[PDB]
Amino acid sequence: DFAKLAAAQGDAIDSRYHPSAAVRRQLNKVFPTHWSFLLGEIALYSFIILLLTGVWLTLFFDPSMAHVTYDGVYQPLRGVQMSRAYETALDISFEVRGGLFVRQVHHWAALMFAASIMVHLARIFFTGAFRRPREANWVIGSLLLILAMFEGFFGYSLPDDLLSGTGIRAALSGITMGIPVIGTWMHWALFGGDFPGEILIPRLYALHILLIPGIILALIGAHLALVWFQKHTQFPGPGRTETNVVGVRVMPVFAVKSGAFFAMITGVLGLMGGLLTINPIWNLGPYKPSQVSAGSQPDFYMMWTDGLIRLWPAWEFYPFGHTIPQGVWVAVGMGLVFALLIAYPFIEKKVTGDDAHHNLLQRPRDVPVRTAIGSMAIALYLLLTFACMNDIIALKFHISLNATTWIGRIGMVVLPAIVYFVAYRWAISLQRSDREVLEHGVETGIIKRLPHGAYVELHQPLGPVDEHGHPIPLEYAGAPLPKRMNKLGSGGAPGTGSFLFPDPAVEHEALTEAAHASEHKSLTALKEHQDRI
Amino acid sequence: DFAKLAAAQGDAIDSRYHPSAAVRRQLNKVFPTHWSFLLGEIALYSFIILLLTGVWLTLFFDPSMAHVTYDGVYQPLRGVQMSRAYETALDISFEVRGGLFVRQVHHWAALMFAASIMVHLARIFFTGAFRRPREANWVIGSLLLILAMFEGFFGYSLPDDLLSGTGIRAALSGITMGIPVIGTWMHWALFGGDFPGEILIPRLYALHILLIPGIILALIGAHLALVWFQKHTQFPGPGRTETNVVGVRVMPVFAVKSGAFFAMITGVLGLMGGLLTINPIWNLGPYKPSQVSAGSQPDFYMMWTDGLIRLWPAWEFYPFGHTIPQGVWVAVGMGLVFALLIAYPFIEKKVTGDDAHHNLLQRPRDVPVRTAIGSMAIALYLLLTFACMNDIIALKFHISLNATTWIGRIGMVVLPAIVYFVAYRWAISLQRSDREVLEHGVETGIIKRLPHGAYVELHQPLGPVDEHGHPIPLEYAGAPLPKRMNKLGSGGAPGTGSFLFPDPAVEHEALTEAAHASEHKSLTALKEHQDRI
Ligand code: HEM
Ligand code: HEM
Ligand code: HEM
Ligand code: HEM
Ligand SMILES: CCCCCCCCCCCCCC(=O)O[C@H](COC(=O)CCCCCCCCCCC)COP(=O)(O)O
Ligand SMILES: CCCCCCCCCCCCCC(=O)O[C@H](COC(=O)CCCCCCCCCCC)COP(=O)(O)O
Repeated sequence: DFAKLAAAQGDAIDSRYHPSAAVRRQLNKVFPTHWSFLLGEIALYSFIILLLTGVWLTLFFDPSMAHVTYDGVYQPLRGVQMSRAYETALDISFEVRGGLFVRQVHHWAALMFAASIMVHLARIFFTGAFRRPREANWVIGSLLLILAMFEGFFGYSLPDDLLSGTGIRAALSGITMGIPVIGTWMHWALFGGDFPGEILIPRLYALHILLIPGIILALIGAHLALVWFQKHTQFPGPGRTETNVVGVRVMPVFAVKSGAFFAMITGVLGLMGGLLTINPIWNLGPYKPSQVSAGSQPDFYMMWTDGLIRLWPAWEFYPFGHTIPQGVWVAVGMGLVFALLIAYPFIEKKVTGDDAHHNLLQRPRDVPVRTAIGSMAIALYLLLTFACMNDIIALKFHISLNATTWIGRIGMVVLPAIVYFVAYRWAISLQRSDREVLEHGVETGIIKRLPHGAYVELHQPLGPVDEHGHPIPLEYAGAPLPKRMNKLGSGGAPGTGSFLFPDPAVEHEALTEAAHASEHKSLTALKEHQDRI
Repeated sequence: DFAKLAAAQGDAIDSRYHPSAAVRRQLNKVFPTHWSFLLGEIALYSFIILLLTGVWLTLFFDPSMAHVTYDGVYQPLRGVQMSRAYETALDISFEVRGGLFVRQVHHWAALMFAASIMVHLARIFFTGAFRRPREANWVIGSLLLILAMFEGFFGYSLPDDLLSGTGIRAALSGITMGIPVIGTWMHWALFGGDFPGEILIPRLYALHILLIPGIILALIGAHLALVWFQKHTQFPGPGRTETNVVGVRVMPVFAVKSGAFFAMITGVLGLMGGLLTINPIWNLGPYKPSQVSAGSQPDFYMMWTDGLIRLWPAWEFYPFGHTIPQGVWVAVGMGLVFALLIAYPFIEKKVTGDDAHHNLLQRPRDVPVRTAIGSMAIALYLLLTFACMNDIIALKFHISLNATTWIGRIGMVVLPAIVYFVAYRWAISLQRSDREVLEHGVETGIIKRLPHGAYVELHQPLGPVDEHGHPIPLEYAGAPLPKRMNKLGSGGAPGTGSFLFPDPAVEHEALTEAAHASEHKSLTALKEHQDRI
């Protein structure tokens, strides 16, 4: 029996560790099923894939700056002087079976990690999920985003190719040395001297494979533990209160959904690693300070910083025989941005005065000022990101490069103001669209002509009606309102069968009746539970 | 101020995370205070010091096998060809302020880590702490010891000096390639080809700073969590049962003792790091296959394996045009040893038939067969360890090297048998020594001549006496028995004061009376708890 072996192992485990009650508490934990609550899972799974592929990569990578002569299989670089880091990155992609695939899956997983962190942050901010008791966990997430940005930056610097080395010389070396008083000291502590030196790539490698990922893993553990023991927020809806969680238990539904989502995310990243080239370093050549190429963009999650460098004017100060160069603005700006991101929940509770416990989320339309502010911030982020690509955009879309930088310069002031105003009005406009349905019911789209010639649209009330037949106006409850009759079931269902052949009508009748009975029973269950609380 | 701040922060934490009950459960957890229960945390603290100093070391180490010419300050190696790994190990010890100290603290901490694991294992085995419900946690510890051995080996292989490279060529390369059918394939998977190659040191570096220490950290977490939630064993004693834990709560006594022990272990390892040279690699030179030195010992925790290689005879087989060389025996032997170590609790429950829950420890004298077996195993371990140093012993202690080989060969069979017999008889002899005190009381050492000329020693009974005055024989309770009258308080106390000047007599009287009252109250509390249960 497999049942007998399961019972025997269960009894052995329970007699040795008595975990029954704690395990059962974990099995009975309820998670809300909203689609947007799966956004953090994407970041977690990307991080796991990054760990697996990165461990595979460390078995082959030599991060040395020692200069060598290539002598590998890639003929266009035979005899070319390069570092050991560049040569072993080439050896991974040409001399190890599956190395190019693993490398591309790694770097795509890094892109998906950063992108899903950004999207998940947008959900947290716009729904108000950062509010108490949960602002520490917003802070932890903010730190996670900064660490992911710098981890990804250090990662693609490791191969010591021309493009990434150009990025290192300008950002890591150029901005650092420009910091007032202690800029050159920080530069010579980090590089061991002047750029490029001989220690940089081994040090970045140590930061990238162990130190930063260890901090990230610890912070992700704290983050998930806080979510787990603070009990995920939920949207307003039928039966949902400030004191309960509506959804599904872990066992089995949420566990199955999480595992299947992990498998599908892995599949997407594997398809991208196979089917799309990313960072083909053999085309770039080894890093040489005398060479450069057009189009020196960083990975996208760094582009905004680069975009800021491109847009800020050549404003410098020369006090008492010293120099404060342009880059000092960018560094300061970066700090300001990060400081505003970490501090946002406390800023908002100071401004709004709202310091209440919150477990029910806000729909973004219902908090028009915060939605406008977040839209303004996303507009600025997109403008800086595209300013970083201004040279590519100039080449491909026939815009003067000088024009692109002036468009970015005026835009970083003008576009966020326009976006703020539009987003504010749009949010209030959605509120009014909800009020219309609450007052009049759902517009069905059916127009009829009355005998005297009036044209009226048929409405479907969402609640009770009066003697005249008009609906009683309903109160907004923070939850979405239906606006299409088909979304209320008006379309029915086609005959059941395969796509090409119907099955017997008795089967169709039984199945349809069972489906309607089940739907009614679930609605009644939520309604009665709502009624008694 | 400082109290209102603590209350405010406590309320802020409790309103957001409601941790009061779980935290209080952690504060009230009771740990037994036995000195030998501190052996595991020496290993934990050594591991923590290893992590800190190792992170410091990765900021400077380049693990490349790329050959360069030494350009540093150490004049006796100027112009000498070496790997980048040997280069940067020299740069750490001469060109980074504090680098030699950090490196020596790292290596001493590794030695203390291995030695602590060994001594703690000896406690676990001899006291029976591995018995159910704790078999798994013995297995986890066994894996931890194997991983620590190989982690330390890889760590001292990283600098690529002559001594450690000689160790790599013989053990990692020679034994591996000797393996039947799959030997040479394993060698070429590990080295990327023939020894030495170009990938070995970067790969070992990746294993050493991230992969193996990550597995060790996960296993240590599981280990400590199992101890924490399975509730540490204890020795038999007054008030101790199979169902309770006697000792001190975490807050504050156990926390203070743990922190102070951590500080003292750190102090010892810091004194060793800057008072005793360990591994001065500049004296050894870079690794070259044409060179070797007398005295090729590994670190001590590997010596037994090396000792086995030295002692096993040149027995080889040559079946059908193939070769099974001598080293295969050693490989098999190692596996056997590890398999016997991991499997011991299940072996002993199969042999003894004892499958009961156990929370009370056994005194090693009371389990004479297991004590004899463990003594036999320690004798074999010491013989193999000293066989590894047989050449040093031959030079320093004037023994023929051939004679040391044969002493190790014969002693490998004879010494464990002698040690088993002696340890068995010695354990039973201690049992009889306990029985003597149980029937007759404590020999006080005072001899008295009776009027008719008899000589009698005065005894101190440990329980009630007869009308004749002889003690009633007491029953052994698995706990130690006093054997010195001074350990029962017969010596009194000197007299209160500084070392040179007495305190006022009234102070001395009050202090002595309070001390006696407190001791009596403590004894009475334990006694009445024992009487109740
Ligand atoms: C490595 C990056 C991150 C990972 C892997 C991650 C992962 C997750 C996951 C899985 C959840 C729970 C499921 C969900 O709501 O989506 C979650 C919740 C949360 N995350 Fe993140 N997160 C990251 C970064 C961030 C960031 C950038 C923020 C915001 C600054 C943030 C704030 C939160 C908050 C407040 C919650 C709880 C929300 C709630 O209950 O509804 N996290 N995170
Ligand atoms: C936050 C998680 C991580 C991110 C975002 C990340 C990102 C990156 C990026 C962008 C690169 C350059 C990729 C290129 O080849 O095209 C890279 C390279 C590399 N990463 Fe990671 N990485 C992460 C974690 C890890 C981890 C944990 C390891 C771990 C052991 C690792 C090992 C490597 C190695 C060896 C390389 C160099 C190999 C090569 O470039 O191809 N990475 N990483
Ligand atoms: C990295 C190596 C190890 C570390 C850091 C470690 C640490 C510790 C610590 C702190 C304890 C609790 C305190 C104590 O009794 O000393 C403990 C308990 C334990 N260890 Fe270890 N240990 C290691 C290896 C081992 C080994 C090699 C074994 C045996 C094969 C083992 C088996 C146990 C068992 C059975 C306990 C619980 C004993 C009891 O309750 O009395 N551990 N370990
Ligand atoms: C179980 C833990 C560890 C043990 C037993 C151990 C052991 C050793 C030993 C014996 C050495 C040779 C030291 C010497 O130069 O004389 C070494 C080198 C080294 N270890 Fe560790 N180690 C451990 C953990 C770590 C960790 C976690 C790191 C990384 C953070 C690390 C980083 C290094 C580095 C970079 C070297 C080479 C530099 C050098 O030799 O000086 N170690 N290790
Ligand atoms: C994880 C390794 C082993 C997994 C098997 C354990 C789960 C099945 C055992 C119990 C279910 C069947 C009924 C039964 O045997 O009842 C009992 C066994 O279960 C228990 O009482 C304790 C189980 C708790 C351990 C579970 C921890 C983690 C398991 C989750 C794995 C997904 C025995 O039935 P009986 O005594 O005959 O009435
Ligand atoms: C760890 C950061 C902050 C540490 C401060 C928290 C501990 C002190 C607060 C409570 C003790 C004093 C009495 C008091 O204020 O009573 C109350 C505060 O304590 C609580 O009720 C909750 C405390 C639980 C949090 C502790 C978790 C970790 C702390 C351990 C740190 C070693 C407030 O008293 P009151 O409401 O005025 O009756």
